Amino acid sequence: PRAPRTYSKTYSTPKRPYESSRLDAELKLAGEFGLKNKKEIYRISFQLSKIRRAARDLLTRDEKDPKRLFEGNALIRRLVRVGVLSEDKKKLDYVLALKVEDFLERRLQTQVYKLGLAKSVHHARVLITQRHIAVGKQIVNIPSFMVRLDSEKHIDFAPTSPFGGARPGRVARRNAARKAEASG
Amino acid sequence: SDAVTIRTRKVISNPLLARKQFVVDVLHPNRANVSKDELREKLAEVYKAEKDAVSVFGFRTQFGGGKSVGFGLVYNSVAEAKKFEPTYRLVRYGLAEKVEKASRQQRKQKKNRDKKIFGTGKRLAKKVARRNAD
Amino acid sequence: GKGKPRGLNSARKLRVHRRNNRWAENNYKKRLLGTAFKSSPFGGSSHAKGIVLEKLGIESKQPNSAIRKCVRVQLIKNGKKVTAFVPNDGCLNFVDENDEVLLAGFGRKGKAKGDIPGVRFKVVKVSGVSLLALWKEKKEKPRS
Amino acid sequence: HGSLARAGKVKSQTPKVEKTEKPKKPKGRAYKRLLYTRRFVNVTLVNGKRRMNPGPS
RNA sequence: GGAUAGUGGCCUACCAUGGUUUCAACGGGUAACGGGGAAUAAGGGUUCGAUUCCGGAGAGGGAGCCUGAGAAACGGCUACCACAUCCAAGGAAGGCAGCAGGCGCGCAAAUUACCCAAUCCUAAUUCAGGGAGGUAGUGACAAUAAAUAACGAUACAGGGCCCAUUCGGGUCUUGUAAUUGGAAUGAGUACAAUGUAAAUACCUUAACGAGGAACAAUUGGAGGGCAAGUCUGGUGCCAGCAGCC
Repeated sequence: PRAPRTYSKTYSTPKRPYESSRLDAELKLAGEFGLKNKKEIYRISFQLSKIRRAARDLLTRDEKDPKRLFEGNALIRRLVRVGVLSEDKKKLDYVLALKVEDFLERRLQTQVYKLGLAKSVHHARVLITQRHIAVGKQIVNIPSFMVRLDSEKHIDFAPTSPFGGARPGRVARRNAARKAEASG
Repeated sequence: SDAVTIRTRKVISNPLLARKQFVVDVLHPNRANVSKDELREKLAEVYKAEKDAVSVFGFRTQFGGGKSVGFGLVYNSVAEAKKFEPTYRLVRYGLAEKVEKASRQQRKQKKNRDKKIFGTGKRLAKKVARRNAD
Repeated sequence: GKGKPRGLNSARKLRVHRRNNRWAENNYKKRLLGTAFKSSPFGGSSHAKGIVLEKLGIESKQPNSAIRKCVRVQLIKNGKKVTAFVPNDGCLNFVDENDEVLLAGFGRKGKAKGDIPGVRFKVVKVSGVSLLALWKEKKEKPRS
Repeated sequence: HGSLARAGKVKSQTPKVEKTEKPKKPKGRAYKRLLYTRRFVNVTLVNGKRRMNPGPS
């Protein structure tokens, strides 16, 4: 048969199903970052734990180790590029000390609200879902685009959509036809 | 054909099949999708070779519209194109006429019947008819 | 001290001793002897089909009181008799008799669940329709 | 008393009460928004213990 | 010495009495093909591996062979056992643990579809063939991203702020609305284009396609563990719940 296509999970559930503190914190994050489920928080926690485990197993290696050096530079540079790591500190201590809130605030869904195209994080959510958003010259409808500070300047509305011009809209066209009827 | 700007990338000219291959990208904003015949005729009038010596296939559209990328082939002459190009692509371009056959199941059943039959079978069929009649 | 040998060449002793002592574990012994396939009523399976035979009003344990009925069932693949509990309020009217019922465990890995004595299984389906569906009126069993 | 009968006694004796028609509930991200405002920004009743199901006093 | 393509008790003829074993031989069981590997693991471990690769074995159970470089071959032959097919009763043929499909068995597992266009394979061989394989159908086995609304006057609930014209205005604004609004899209329909041997699929788009009685999210719970009701009606150790109490 064909080769097996590999797939993997991207999230992990909490060990204790009903912890008041954890539930309150996760609901706070969901409300103040406009997330549909707690699966998003679980996913970001999963990636954060993965990179923290990588950083910890790096630190356990002695200094001037080629593996520790190379992997530290790779991980730190990737985190800096995405923007969850500081742009001036390659100490890797922050690599052992990132935060789920940092990852969430780096996600695109809040990036639209930050750059001021949304007026509300849930307006941003529906905007990206309805694809009135372009990361570059390409239209994205993924709330968790995880921008890299190189498209931060390039986030804008989609030219092939309203709020960007050249496109009235589905109900705007109906209203234009109604106004044509009314004007005669 | 307004700002269609069909353009080419990674051009390789191989005389081994007497042609050149390339990746052809069409930036067609305010356009659903440009058809294969339009792409091939514009590629022809751009490369100054011939209309039926050029070939286009693939052409996946970028998400959200705006651009399409596919693989393009142009040939040294229509004869070599008709020689090297696949039959299905020729039939799609209309340069070739598709052969008409039955279903694969019917073809295999026919092959099994005629492998049951040994030899030409005309004398056997005549003998069977004669014996059935009298 | 500490019992167990601490020799650097005593690993055969250690492995054999662990092998011997592991037979004291309930789950290890069951898995290694295959008691599921040989003497468990379901034969190691999570579910089993069966046929309803009669009416068993099991009386609850203490301090409790509930005596209506539980289905005696003959398993199809085994022919073994098994008492099963009808798991809801008034759901005894869907399991009347001579019906085909799917049976699941109670949840204690082979033990009676609560105040019900001697019942280790429950019914989930009658003639291919879920007890939950029949109870919540979402389906009705096919009599014709 | 001999109760090996009367299965569904209270299931029958219960008076059938139709579910009162209510407006639809927001689904998904809107539900999470509703929870956010109802638990963290609302000060309507957070005096004693921030209870979530207030019995009518 | 025979045989083998070869070595060898592989087998014969003569001789010796050796060989293995508590460091577990021999025997028995395995609901045992082995490994790469999988799940879970602070470390150390536990359990699983029929199954996408590699290596074995098998073609209903043995057995024996022909051809061939290569088979003890089974979509090759022969015979016995079991099963089973067609007759005009004389005789003939048969092995789906290949692909679909049927029965049976069951807790348990798809369509009697299209194609050699791709990856490769075979042949005298660019050219034919290939249920290998690919494509499509079924498919909540798992896995990825993610619809279910987003923004506004006023009737009502109040977390930050201003004159000594002390229940007077509200520059900045948090939430339902029973008196509401020139607004955004997908889901679904589509002559279209593209993908595909040619099309339903996706990606792109004519046009159509929302206002809450509708395009309506369930599944489990609300004593504890484990947040979430000493709110109402019914029952009254009954019915039932309850993984444990």
